[PDB]
Amino acid sequence: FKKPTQKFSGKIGEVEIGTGEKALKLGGESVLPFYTFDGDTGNTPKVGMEILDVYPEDWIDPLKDIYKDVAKDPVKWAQFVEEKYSPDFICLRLISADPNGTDAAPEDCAKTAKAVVEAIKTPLVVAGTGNHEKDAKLFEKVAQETEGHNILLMSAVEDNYKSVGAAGVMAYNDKVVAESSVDINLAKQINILMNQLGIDNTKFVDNVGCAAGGYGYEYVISTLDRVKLAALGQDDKTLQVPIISPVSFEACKVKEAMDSEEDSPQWGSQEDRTVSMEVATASGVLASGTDAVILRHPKSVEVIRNFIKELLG
Amino acid sequence: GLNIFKLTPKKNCKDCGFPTCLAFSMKVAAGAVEIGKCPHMSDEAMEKLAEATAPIMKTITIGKGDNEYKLGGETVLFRHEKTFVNRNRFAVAFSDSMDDAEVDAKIQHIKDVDYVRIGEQMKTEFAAIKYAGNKDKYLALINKIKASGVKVAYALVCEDVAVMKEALPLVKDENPLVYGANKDNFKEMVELVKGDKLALGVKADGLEALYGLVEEIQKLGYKNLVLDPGGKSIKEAFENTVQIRRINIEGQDRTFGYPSIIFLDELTKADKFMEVALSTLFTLKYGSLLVLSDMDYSRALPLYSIRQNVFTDPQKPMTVDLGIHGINNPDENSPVLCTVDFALTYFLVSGEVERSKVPVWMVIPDAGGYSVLTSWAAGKFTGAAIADEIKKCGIAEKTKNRTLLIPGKVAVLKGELEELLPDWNIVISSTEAMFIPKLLKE
Amino acid sequence: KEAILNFKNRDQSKVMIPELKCKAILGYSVEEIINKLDKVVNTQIGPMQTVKPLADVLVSGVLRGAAAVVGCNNPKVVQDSAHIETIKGLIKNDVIVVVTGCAAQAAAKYGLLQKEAAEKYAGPGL
Amino acid sequence: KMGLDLRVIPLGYDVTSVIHVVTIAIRAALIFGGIKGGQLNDILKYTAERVPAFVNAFGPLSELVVSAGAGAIALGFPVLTDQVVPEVPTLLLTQKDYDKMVKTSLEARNIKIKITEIPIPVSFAAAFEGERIRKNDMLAEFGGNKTKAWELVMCADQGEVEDHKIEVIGPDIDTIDKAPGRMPLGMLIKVSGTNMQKDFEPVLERRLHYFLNYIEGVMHVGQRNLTWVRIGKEAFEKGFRLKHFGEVIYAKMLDEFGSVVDKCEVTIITDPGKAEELEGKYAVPRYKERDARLESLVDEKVDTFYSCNLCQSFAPAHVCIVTPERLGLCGAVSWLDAKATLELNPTGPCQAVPKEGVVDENLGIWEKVNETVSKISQGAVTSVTLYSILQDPMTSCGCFECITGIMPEANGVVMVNREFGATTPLGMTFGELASMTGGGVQTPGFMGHGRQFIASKKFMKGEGGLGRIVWMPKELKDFVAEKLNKTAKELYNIDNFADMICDETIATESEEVVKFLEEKGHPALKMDPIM
Ligand code: B12
Ligand code: SF4
Ligand code: SF4
Ligand code: NI
Ligand code: NI
Repeated sequence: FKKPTQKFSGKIGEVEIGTGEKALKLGGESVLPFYTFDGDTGNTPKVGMEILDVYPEDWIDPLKDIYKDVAKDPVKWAQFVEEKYSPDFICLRLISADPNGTDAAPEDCAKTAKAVVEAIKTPLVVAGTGNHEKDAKLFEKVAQETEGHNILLMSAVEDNYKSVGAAGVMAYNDKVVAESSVDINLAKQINILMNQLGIDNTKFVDNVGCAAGGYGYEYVISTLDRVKLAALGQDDKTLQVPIISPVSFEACKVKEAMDSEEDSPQWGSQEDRTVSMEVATASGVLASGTDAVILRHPKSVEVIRNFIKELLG
Repeated sequence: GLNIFKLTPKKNCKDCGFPTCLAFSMKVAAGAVEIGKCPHMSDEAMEKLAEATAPIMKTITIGKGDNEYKLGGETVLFRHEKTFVNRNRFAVAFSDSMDDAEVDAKIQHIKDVDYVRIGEQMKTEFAAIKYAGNKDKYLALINKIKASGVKVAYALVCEDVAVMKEALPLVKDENPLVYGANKDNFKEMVELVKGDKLALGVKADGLEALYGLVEEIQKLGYKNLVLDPGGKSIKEAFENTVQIRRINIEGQDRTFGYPSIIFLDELTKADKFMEVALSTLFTLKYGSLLVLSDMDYSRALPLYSIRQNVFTDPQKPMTVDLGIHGINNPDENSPVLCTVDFALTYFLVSGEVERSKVPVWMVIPDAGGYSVLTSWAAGKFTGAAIADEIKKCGIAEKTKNRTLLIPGKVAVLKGELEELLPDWNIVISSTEAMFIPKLLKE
Repeated sequence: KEAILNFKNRDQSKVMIPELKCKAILGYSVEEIINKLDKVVNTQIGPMQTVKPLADVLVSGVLRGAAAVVGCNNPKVVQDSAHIETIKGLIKNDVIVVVTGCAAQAAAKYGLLQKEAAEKYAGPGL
Repeated sequence: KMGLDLRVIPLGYDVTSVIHVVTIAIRAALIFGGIKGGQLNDILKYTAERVPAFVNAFGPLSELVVSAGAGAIALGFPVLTDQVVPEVPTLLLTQKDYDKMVKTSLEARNIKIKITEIPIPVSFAAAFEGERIRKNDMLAEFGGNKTKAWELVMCADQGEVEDHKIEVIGPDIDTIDKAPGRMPLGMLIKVSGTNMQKDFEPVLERRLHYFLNYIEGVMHVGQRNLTWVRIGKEAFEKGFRLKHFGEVIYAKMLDEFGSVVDKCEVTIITDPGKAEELEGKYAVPRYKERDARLESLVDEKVDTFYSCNLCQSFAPAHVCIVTPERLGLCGAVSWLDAKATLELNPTGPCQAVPKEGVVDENLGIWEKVNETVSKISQGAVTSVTLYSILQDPMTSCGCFECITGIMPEANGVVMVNREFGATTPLGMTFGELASMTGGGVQTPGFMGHGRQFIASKKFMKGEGGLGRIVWMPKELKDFVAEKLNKTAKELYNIDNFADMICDETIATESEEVVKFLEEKGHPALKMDPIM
């Protein structure tokens, strides 16, 4: 037989997040994920851990047992996570600014983000709520306060793409996440809008959507496949940015993960089901072409790191 | 598929069972039906179209009626290109070098882990029985698994032809998988499996040696093969699997056009979470039959959910049947709940409603097989469609309850409905589905 | 009809049409020029439908002047050479040029009757 | 009140202090534009396009002030003054009227101020769409069979429109006897802008239907002189009058269509005489000219088609090419609609496809069309043919209502509709044909399209024309018969071409359809073999 050696004319761009020796690079691959036989994968996929500013009341009991003594303080929580598990990056989700739930002024969340970012050396990803109107002001304040650390701002959706673009990349030299929803054409549109604003492909990453396994997962898989094939096979310049997928945002809120053993006695250990859901979702999206994943349970982080190490090496 | 229509006699005699010659041409073009069903086919064109209709990847059938599974038959490397035809199957590994307690525990796990998710029964499909050195214990294990009552297909993994000759008749009538062909014993294995058209497992070290062995077997005349991509490590196994699939598909090579069997229990050293990760990987990356050390709900739920998602047809997603669905045995007087045709949406909503244990009639309109807002933003989910379906479905079967609940994430639809259903009491309920059980309770 | 019926007498072996044609824009009557000048008129100031924007650019010195290039060809001059050289020199010196007749047709053949010509031949003000 | 938060910054009493706002624009290019120092032309280009600054020079101007203004002009900032100066259009302007200096500057710098709220007492939101108010709730009613009402959006020169000019001619709804009453309603919206053209007039007009429907208490359905509007009594209580129609229309026209609309004037007419006079003078001529333009547009006159990829969310390889004669196969996107979408929404579904590299005009092959199809479909489809069904045909997504399939025994093509659930001569039903045809796959001999493409001049032009149509459901035939007969009469055939086409009532079977066609003298039996 003849070895299959189809070549690609495209290459995913590289985006650097963080400062110092902990700074991580995303992108650079010229082939499909883990296709070390086809060519070179520019950077290894990065795994990050998720923390909240407020106490995680809705998380499962094992996770609240893991962070029983640090979950009150975001700074202590971030320092504990960094000292114990040493992730590639930390995602600080500002859920206290969610208008539907408890509502907070952008100044308080910006102060919390600054306190967290001035206590850790690992790259920090600041994620807002789902509200675009709140997100614009929140990210303006956060980027003003957390200046000089090259943080990543998530969910710069089209409705506020200018504001998060202006307060982020342009003003305070941060990175941004252009977010679309299970569509390759919408990802192209948001990338083109960011490029026309004056923001290069080296200044933002993409979020083509994320879902838990079993809940619209095939749409995410197909979108990842399509954007990867277009960026590499077609040399589509507007899709050549790295992709970040927040897995624990959706995979940890499903019935299979969040049902206690007393709620479903036949299913078994709640912690095992949570870790299994996280690992399955992250593994699938990593295989489909994501560059960074955000995980909640440290066991999931360890399993995914070993998975990446086994596949790449 | 219009090319084969020229080779057809173009006489719509309807002997094939398909209404026209063009209908037969388009049915066999899609690969659903082979070309041999035309009785009047000209012999030269018959052979030509037997070669032309030949699928790039052969489909292997394993098991009997209630355990019949089809492996392979794929045409593209990505599901968005055309589709993914046959879902991968899972095997639980048993070995004769196991304590009876462990065997009983694994059998009980196979029987216990069995559920239904969106109309598909998720359960362990295969028992992979491996030979570990002792004939008597191997036969005893096979008999114990057969007599345990597990409804699974059988995959006998035994490279020893002497042991296989005695082990095969124990499960011969159940159409098993006979794995173990090597570079030296493939003649005897082909002789063993040739009589009953059993699937034969082929293994070799490296891809080139596997290719040579498959060519040697095909020169013997046997094509019912399941390939072992091999690989001493996870990286090498993944490379071998991907290369086999791409050689078959991109290279248009029929030598590798066979399903693959991947022993994840040996690669992961029985690591449960690594098993889940690699099972997802090979679900997305050409793994036809995945063998695992054990099976529990932590493995089953995400893997089966993802497998159900991946192997849906992109053009025709899953849609629940149109009509009135009875939940918690609804009587004459029971609240009416309306929701879209999308299978995931109905799955979640009916899960919330059934857990509420409140008798609630459910009505499904034709929303185009889309979620509430996706269909709404596309305009296919409006108040006119809900009114049309409520009028036509036959809600009159049960009366004396006019409170109708409507998806809360779409609230703009309210104003029309009260005009289109004057007697009905239209309620725009809560957006989140977790609010459903309490709202039904209160 | 006489011209059309003569097509039957065409000898296609004697036909040679050079593949040399040029796009041109024309139709600049005084009314059309005034309509074009209305674009650069601030609505809050006005007036509209006057030559005032042209007078303004001439008075301010953004345009040095306006020159009319007219006339025929003459075998005493290399055909179209003087027309083209005069027009290019004038527009390079920020003199807007209006053309008529055979000079206008020389400009059309050369390619000066194009919007792109502004960035190819004209000076900064023009 | 001066302050940074109050956006009133005093720089200094000396003229040189104006450099302190100049460096703001300069550093905006350095900081936000990412332009390195020394790239003066790039920085000047940035400040001219990106920084919306302008200069208002009041009082006598020294030579130094004028030279500093030349610096502002060098950065692309227009200079406005109340002094007599050698005016330069768009750059140096004199405005003595201090009451118009702000408006002059905003126009000179192309500055638009967003009206955050619509000055109306009644609530305006998208959630109030479709809330039908009954006779009990209703106060006023316009149009329908009760009286005559019409709406029109027309493009006019800037002089004829006045910004935010809302006037009402005739009585208002306050003079109503408090009983539900009838009175004519004429709505006239004049829009002016630099990028506005006549082809965009219908598009905006359609949005009127939504703009009125978002107001609670009023409902608008219908189009042109078929306007049908109802106003509830609760709107009368809250303080709704006819001027708020104009306020809402102006606000939404400037919001949604700010790209092409600079000035908007709304006129509400209630007089029986003036409404009819304006409908005759303005409405009907534009309706007739729009219909004539829709009728007379052909692929030859235009030199740009339009590509749409909206249906790639479920058909990844599908690209729609829209020509004046070939509609978008969903049936809702036209050539004019695609042009309006491209103008109003860049980086959207609709993009321009130049007519370059013509290869076969009879078949409909262009090199540029193939290049654009290859680009948009991400390489899945490389070469397409616009007018042929058998040779490199266009793909179909799944929104189409009609499917055309080839019938070689009849030497023609049959047509099926979505509402037709019975069988066809071809065998497959619509569902099987839909599964075979849609999904963005090039399938020769089958295509999906709308009801309007049937009577087109380019329908199957590569295989002869629409004379190949040999079977069609009776409802579809009755819907299309007039234009199908017109196009067949132009083609080579007697006008009553609909009668020769078979249908499900006569025969649904191969041999029966063939017998009817050959006994009816169908032209498809006298053409060259279709394949
Ligand atoms: C997957 C997806 C797609 C896929 C798959 C859609 C499908 N067939 O399900 C595809 C590509 C087809 C798609 C297309 C479009 N999509 Co889409 N889609 C999504 C996505 C990512 C998830 C939808 C999903 O899987 N929902 C799962 C089901 C279970 O949710 P559900 O039906 O809403 O059910 C919930 C509730 O309604 C409630 N519920 C359900 N029934 C009932 C009944 C009652 C009585 C009650 C009380 C409650 C209730 O229970 C559920 C809560 O668990 C969302 C983003 C998101 N995270 O929500 C965008 C999203 C919904 N899409 C959106 C849009 C607009 C579209 C398009 C119209 C345009 C586009 N490309 O964005 C197209 C239309 C294509 C077409 N022709 O129809 C928007 C909707 C915005 C809006 N407010 O109008 C979103 C939010 C994306 C965005 N850009 O922001 N989409
Ligand atoms: S059996 Fe063969 S010849 Fe007869 S109708 Fe079917 S395809 Fe045509
Ligand atoms: S069918 Fe209509 S909506 Fe779909 S891509 Fe074509 S023009 Fe766009
Ligand atoms: Ni479509
Ligand atoms: Ni379609």
